Amino acid sequence: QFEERHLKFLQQLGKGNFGSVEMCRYDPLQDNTGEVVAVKKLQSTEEHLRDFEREIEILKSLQHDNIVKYKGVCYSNLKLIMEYLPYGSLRDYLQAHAERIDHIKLLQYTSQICKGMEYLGTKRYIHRDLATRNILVENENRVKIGDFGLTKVLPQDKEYYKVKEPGESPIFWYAPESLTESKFSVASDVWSFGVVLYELFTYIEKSKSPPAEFMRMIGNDKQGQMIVFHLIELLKNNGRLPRPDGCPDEIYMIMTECWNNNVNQRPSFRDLALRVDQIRDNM
Ligand SMILES: NC(=O)c1cnc2[nH]ccc2c1N[C@@H]1[C@@H]2C[C@@H]3C[C@H]1C[C@@](O)(C3)C2
Repeated sequence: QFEERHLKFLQQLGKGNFGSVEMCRYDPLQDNTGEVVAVKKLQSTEEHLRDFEREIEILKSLQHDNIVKYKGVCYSNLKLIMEYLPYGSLRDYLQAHAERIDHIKLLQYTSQICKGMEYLGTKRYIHRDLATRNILVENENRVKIGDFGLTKVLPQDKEYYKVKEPGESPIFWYAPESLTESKFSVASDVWSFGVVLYELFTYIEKSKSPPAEFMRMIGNDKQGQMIVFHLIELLKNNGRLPRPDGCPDEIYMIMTECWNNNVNQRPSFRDLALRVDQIRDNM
């Protein structure tokens, strides 16, 4: 329902899981007016096309404040049309404005990521790619989960979805049962949320990121697909990301409790939202 000839290229925004996202002016009157939007397209196999159409449907089915807004599609090679958010990714915003973002603000974002995820759960959706690079900023007070490219629907009958053909993955955000048995759940999204909260309290220092930090603990000399093996074994032996500099005990406990080897012990997003809110209301 969006006409290709009316989408005017302004600039690239970045590359996602498969395809890429552009900033365009939608100008169907062909005057000067018309909103700016974000346009996703594939760089395109059949397997990817199937997934992209699933992604569109997932995004269409979501209405939440903490989820990026679907606007429409563009047929002629599919295009997904979304709201454009001018502050960009949380990782970029945080790096740009690090000096005016205090711990309270960080827990406000944390709280909003929890709400959006709690909402994902009610629809039995598994995000699988929770990371600050995937969170967008709407304004200094509101963030939105974007990129639903790897998101899966739980079948009506099972509490986990096994992912056939695991391509090159965000391995440092993955729960152990995801790395071993390709098993994805509300519990694995909770683990990843734990890494997101870790990212926030490091303020995305380069050397403090989850990849830099696990490679430290494995050894920079280790290589290839050995990396994944050493990571699985490290996690089995209760090796964990360190407490970020300036991160209080109470906050670290949320992270370590999210990073439980036992799937059933990991807290719920309902618990995480409430717990975060109180620590926030404790300052
Ligand atoms: N609504 C959007 O998709 C969107 C809106 N405004 C934006 N401003 C900068 C990126 C961006 C958007 N998507 C970006 C795209 C996909 C994914 C999430 C974003 C950052 C990323 O690195 C990874 C590239």
